[PDB]
Amino acid sequence: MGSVSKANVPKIDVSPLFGDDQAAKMRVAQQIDAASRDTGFFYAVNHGINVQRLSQKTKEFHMSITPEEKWDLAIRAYNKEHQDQVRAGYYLSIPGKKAVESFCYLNPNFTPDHPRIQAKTPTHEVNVWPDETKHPGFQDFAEQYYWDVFGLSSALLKGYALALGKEENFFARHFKPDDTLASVVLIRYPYLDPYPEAAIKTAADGTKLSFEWHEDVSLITVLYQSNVQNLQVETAAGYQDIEADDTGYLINCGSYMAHLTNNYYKAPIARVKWVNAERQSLPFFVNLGYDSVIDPFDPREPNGKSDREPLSYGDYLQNGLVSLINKNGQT
Ligand SMILES: CC(C)[C@@H](NC(=O)[C@H](CS)NC(=O)CCC[C@H](N)C(=O)O)C(=O)O
Repeated sequence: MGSVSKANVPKIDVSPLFGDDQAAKMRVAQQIDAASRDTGFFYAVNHGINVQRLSQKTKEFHMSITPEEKWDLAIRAYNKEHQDQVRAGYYLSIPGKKAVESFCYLNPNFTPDHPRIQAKTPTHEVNVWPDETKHPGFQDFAEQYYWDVFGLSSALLKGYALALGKEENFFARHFKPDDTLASVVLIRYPYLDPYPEAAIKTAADGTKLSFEWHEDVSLITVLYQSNVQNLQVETAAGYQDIEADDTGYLINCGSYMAHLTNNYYKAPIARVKWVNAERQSLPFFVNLGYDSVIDPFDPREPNGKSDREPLSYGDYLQNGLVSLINKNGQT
């Protein structure tokens, strides 16, 4: 009949990953392994982050920022004066054509003092921020959130490492405040009446979409969304609906994880169904350092041997973000 099934997205209590009960951490790791080998998604619960404040502060920002402020913060794709802003800054909507808009920021430790900024290494940028007096407390909240979700992500990486049979720091040792290329994106999906057809895509299977299929450019992705169902994950039997949960974090592996595990943990393909509803999508992309290299392995093989070439994370990220724009469009 062409009906759509619902993806199995287990809720995993990740709180043992913050503690020192090693057996309890292994039991979390088993659940991460099972989810990563199934649909590729799970909900992290008991994460310790105040996601209500995150949603409230984000909404206040989205709903009070003016067109003048958006131009002032706009990335190079919308403002030719800002050639240094390839990643960080505001991503404008286009009424009548493009509904989505967002604000992306990077490691707050990227300053003019940082040697990667001094060296002008690709993918490193100094964050841009609105005026404090026009957006009181926003930058402080946003930077605090970066480190809040950094801490959650570090614990999740311990779970992934144990799940793959490694020591718990196998990934986290490359995830550091002084060089991480991780990013936060505060995405607004608006309610619009009428909703512009030009902002709606039609999938091959006929589904109306706001964003087409993609793998995440990340090691893992740590995503908060408001309570409006929209995501679908691709399975061999077709796309399946991911149910919403505005109290937890949706977790999945990115294509760097698929590379280094020889696809043992696949990077799930997801897409965004079109829904005419005001809502939030707030991903944290767990990226490593520019020179981070994890030696690939294959958990399926007794000797764990993989002849996949080691891939520097900075090259992976630069190529990945460009390719995602080319394939799915400038967001
Ligand atoms: C939940 C996702 C599907 C979310 N989309 C996303 O996260 C989108 C599209 S895959 N992600 C990106 O474009 C990559 C952003 C990378 C960021 N600017 C950076 O420099 O690090 C959505 O809600 O659209």
